[PDB]
Amino acid sequence: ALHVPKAPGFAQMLKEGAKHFSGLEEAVYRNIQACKELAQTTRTAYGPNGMNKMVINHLEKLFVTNDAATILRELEVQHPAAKMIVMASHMQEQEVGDGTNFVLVFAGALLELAEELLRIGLSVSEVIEGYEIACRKAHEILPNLVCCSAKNLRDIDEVSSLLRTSIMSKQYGNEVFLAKLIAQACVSIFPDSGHFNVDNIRVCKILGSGISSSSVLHGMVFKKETEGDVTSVKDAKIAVYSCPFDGMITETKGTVLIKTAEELMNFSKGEENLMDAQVKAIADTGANVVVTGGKVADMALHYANKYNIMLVRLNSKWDLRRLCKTVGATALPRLTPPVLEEMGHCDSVYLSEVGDTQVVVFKHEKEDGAISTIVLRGSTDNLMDDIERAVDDGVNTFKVLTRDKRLVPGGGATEIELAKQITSYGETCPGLEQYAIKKFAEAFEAIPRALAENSGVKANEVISKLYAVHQEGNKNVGLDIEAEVPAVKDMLEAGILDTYLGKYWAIKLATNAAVTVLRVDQIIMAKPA
Amino acid sequence: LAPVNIFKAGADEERAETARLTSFIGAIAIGDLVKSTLGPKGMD
Amino acid sequence: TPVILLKEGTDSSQGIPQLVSNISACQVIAEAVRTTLGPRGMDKLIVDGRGKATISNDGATILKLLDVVHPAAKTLVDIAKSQDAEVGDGTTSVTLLAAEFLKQVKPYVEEGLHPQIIIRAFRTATQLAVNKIKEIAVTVKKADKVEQRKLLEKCAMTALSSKLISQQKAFFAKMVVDAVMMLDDLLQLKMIGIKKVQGGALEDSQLVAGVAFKKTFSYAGFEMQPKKYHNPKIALLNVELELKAEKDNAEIRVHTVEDYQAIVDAEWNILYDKLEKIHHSGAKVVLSKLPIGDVATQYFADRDMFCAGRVPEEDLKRTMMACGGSIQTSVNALSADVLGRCQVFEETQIGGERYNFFTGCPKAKTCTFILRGGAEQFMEETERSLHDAIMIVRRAIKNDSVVAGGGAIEMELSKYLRDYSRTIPGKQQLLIGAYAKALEIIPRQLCDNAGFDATNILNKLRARHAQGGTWYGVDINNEDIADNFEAFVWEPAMVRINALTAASEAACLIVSVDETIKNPR
Amino acid sequence: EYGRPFLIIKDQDRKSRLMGLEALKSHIMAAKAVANTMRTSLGPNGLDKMMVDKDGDVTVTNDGATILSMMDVDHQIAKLMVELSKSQD
Ligand SMILES: Nc1ncnc2c1ncn2[C@@H]1O[C@H](COP(=O)(O)OP(=O)(O)O)[C@@H](O)[C@H]1O
Ligand SMILES: Nc1ncnc2c1ncn2[C@@H]1O[C@H](COP(=O)(O)OP(=O)(O)O)[C@@H](O)[C@H]1O
Ligand SMILES: Nc1ncnc2c1ncn2[C@@H]1O[C@H](COP(=O)(O)OP(=O)(O)O)[C@@H](O)[C@H]1O
Ligand SMILES: [Mg+2]
Ligand SMILES: [Mg+2]
Repeated sequence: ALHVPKAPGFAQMLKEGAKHFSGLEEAVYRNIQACKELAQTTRTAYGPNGMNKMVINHLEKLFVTNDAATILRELEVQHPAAKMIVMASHMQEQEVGDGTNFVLVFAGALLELAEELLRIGLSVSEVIEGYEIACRKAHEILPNLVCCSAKNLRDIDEVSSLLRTSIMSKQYGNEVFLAKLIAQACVSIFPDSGHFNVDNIRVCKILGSGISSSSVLHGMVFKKETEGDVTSVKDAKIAVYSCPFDGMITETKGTVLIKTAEELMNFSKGEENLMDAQVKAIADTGANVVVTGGKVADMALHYANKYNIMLVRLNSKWDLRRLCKTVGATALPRLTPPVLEEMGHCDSVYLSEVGDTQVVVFKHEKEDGAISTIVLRGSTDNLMDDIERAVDDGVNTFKVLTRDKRLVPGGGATEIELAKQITSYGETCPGLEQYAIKKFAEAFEAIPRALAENSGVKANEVISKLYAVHQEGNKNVGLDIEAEVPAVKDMLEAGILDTYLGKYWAIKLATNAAVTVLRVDQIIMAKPA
Repeated sequence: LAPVNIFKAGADEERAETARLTSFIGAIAIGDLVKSTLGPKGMD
Repeated sequence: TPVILLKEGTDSSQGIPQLVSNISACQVIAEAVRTTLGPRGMDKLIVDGRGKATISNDGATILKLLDVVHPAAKTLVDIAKSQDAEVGDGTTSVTLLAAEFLKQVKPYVEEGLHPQIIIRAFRTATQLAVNKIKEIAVTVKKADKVEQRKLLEKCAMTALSSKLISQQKAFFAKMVVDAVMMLDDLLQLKMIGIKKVQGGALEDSQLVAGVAFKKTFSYAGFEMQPKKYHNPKIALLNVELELKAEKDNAEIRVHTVEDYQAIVDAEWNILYDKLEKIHHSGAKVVLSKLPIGDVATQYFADRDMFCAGRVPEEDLKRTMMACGGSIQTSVNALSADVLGRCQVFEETQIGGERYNFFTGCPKAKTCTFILRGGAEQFMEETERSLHDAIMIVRRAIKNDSVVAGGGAIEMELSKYLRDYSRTIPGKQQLLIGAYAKALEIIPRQLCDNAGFDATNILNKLRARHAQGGTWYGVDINNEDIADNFEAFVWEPAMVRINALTAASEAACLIVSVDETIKNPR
Repeated sequence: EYGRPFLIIKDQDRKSRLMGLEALKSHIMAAKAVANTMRTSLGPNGLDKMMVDKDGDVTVTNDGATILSMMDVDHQIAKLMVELSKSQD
């Protein structure tokens, strides 16, 4: 036979191994397929009835979770459009911390709906303008649906009831206990000023009994061992040092030079006396426990044991700062007896054992303190990691509630209302953007559809009933999970709420990602290396 | 030999008859090699 | 097709088939340790890549030695490790229970049933079972100082029944109880020494209330000093006693031969000053973590005193805790209160080795085991068996609630759950019934290992437990059933409380997985 | 569901196993072989063994412990008998 040689010009001047895609048929319709498949991959982990997923990364490490961001991070994607969707999801996670699956579902639905408009004749620009107009209208509509704003962020029961939902979406059954624990931990460290740092909540995992044996502690725990003979203090005055607990030396090279024998016989005695004097000077101020960030010497340990001083060595360069914040002391860069202002105070300092683990505990009775710790007990590291992720989401929800006080109903009610109102608006717009607006409105049913499919009912009946009940003026009606027959329930009475800011940012980022994917026309790829 | 192996690959064992045969053959060969150099009229 | 989503080499599997595959793999994992349960259970031999062999009857050890790489199977290893770390006994029962749960709920999963219903039923059943166990446990508020010892002895003897040292359980239980009651309030495990010396018979194993450790390296002259003291004083040091440079940072610059000679004499003067400071305190035994030189050894031997160097840190700490001194880094303040005291010190020949014994201290807070045997793995398995009793005794000292063994508690829980299930309607009834049926794998496995007719014995046990005999289990020697509470087959309630929670948590986690994705390399 | 060959143990296809009475019989055969080798060196009329080292060195001996120490074996039961002899010694 014969061959089709090549086309003159760029097709001949292209490098070997490179790829050049152009046109609607070779670029847009393939990007839409890639994004749709990526969305379908994680569709099944959405809602309270979502199923866990097991992923092994390239280092043979095992992950079990239903968090969309973790799944996307552990997967490795080779397609640029899915890469941009992934970056949109990661940006949403960084900005708010919850709603990383809503972004994927919305973007996939928007693209798969724009495909048929492109098929029936509309160009990319008319789709883009319609999407932008619809997004602005949705952002304008959203505030009117706000209901049941937060009242007191220093009431334990109200905080637990506000944080229940975001935990219940991942741990179905343990949500009450987890909400109680996280509410206690968050209310403990919340200052008078609005400033609430997420980093001030620490999580410690100990293998052992079941999840129900988890606890919260007003202080700090370290998985270390006491370096001295003393093991417990009942009213602790703490000194903190950043330098090693040893006699210092010159930065420049030094050498002990001796020309007689008396110096040789006296050097070590003088050194030992100097160290003893320094240690006793430190001990005279009343310090019970000395914390150091570096090496300890044998002679220093001997004298510390002689004078009944508890010696703890912790070494992260950040745990030291956290301990300083917890107790109220300032790290000293030189070995000198501290002044009272530099001296920390903690009630109890001791060494304990939990489930084959030696820990050192600094504990207060104060309900406020500066930071707090959550001790998790589980039978599997994967389970403990999943509970840690749930705790992180709860903390992020509390911080978002601190930033903004407004809530909106959940379980599909907000999406159904937005879709109905956007359809009503887009009915009255003359032109070729009404099709894009109607498609944008229709894309909102994907969330209740996914919830119904995961629950195991008929999504069409659920959506029809939601529309029928919303036509009468009931704006707080959403999907019911408990019933085996498709049904609806009032969400405001049931307490299924979610934050306004999260929905705002999710819609914004999803729309931006979708239009950015739609704007690309032709693709040039170099050969992989 | 038993069907079960009680040795590493390359290890060897010789029992009564074979051991006696090998030892006697070696000793007699050593003696016969040096017999020729005995006496006032031995050779080099 | 032109550009693919994920990297080539990715493997994915979803739906009912992969769940069924996970259930199947858990069955193999449970079959790996099935025949090591009960007083008539055997043990296994594992050979690694380097040819080193391990003979074991411990479920956690066997599972660790197996090289399991199945993601669903790894959970059964994890729960066994968790149980071993938490209570120290019951590593096989939890794996068997988890596998039984999964096998029992397999067909309902195959029928298309939603896994969350199964998870809810499991959680309800686990809570009910734990509550019932806590209700029916047996405790004595103010029993005695001597009725607090028979309980521990019975618990230890029950814990030692299925191990290699089963014949000498009455001999070993007394020693483990003594070792635990001679131990502080924190009950630290490092305060108990275990030594293994080849030769001799098992009945030659001994417990020394004091300390004993192996002979260390010695220089010339060590044979010229005495080897038995009655009322000595012991100095514990962290100082190096030999002729050496003062500091590696040092340097000596000198002009005259007289000063040279003085410099030479100064080092001997320093060393002899330290030695005389040690000598004048009255100490007769000297122990150090740092090398003891030949000059120091000959100095001590010329004055009838004993010296030992390079003593391990753990042994020195145990010696200090037994005698009542303190480690000294400086010999300039050797007072009486820093010197240890013992009622006799000796050096003895044990099975080809030389050992130093400090015995007679009444204020001791530690003890040491000397274990004899015929092989390295023999002694290793003996130590593994002793650890199981030690942990059980510690937990029993903490809380003193016990229940009868041999399957009585499992039969009672199964009867309770079966009675409860008839009250509720729907698929919850079927799932709770399956959970209740899954609990009687333990008596069945006991009878299977012993070589009985398991079906008839199970029928008799069920018939007895319903007529009204809460504590009725299988009798291995009598081929029949018997009241296990009057036969002194006891165990703390924690072992079953922790086993149920651990097994239920692993069953729920495996069921709630939808698909598995593997990344390249 | 088609439970096709699924991988549980690392290097699954190159490891072996033995269960039941067959393992016990193999152990008994190995022990019998070792004992029958050691039988003839018992008593005032017993004979002795010649052992050749890895480097070609020769040792003529009657001591059971030394013979079993100088023999190199693969069978774990044989190694157990060697350790038993060494412990007695
Ligand atoms: N009890 C409930 N009933 C109905 N819907 C719920 C309930 N709890 C949470 N949801 C819904 O689950 C949806 C998604 O939450 P989730 O599955 O955690 O993924 P993400 O929050 O990352 O989007 C939310 O929109 C919320 O409305
Ligand atoms: N004397 C005995 N008579 C009957 N059953 C016993 C006896 N001793 C122990 N058992 C049973 O053996 C089981 C313990 O199994 P074992 O192999 O020792 O390790 P594990 O405790 O990890 O299962 C317990 O369930 C107990 O009921
Ligand atoms: N003169 C003798 N008469 C009878 N029996 C003997 C005599 N000498 C040794 N034996 C027996 O030979 C047996 C084996 O001893 P030996 O061959 O020296 O090796 P081992 O002592 O290591 O078994 C001993 O049990 C001993 O009773
Ligand atoms: Mg969420
Ligand atoms: Mg056991």
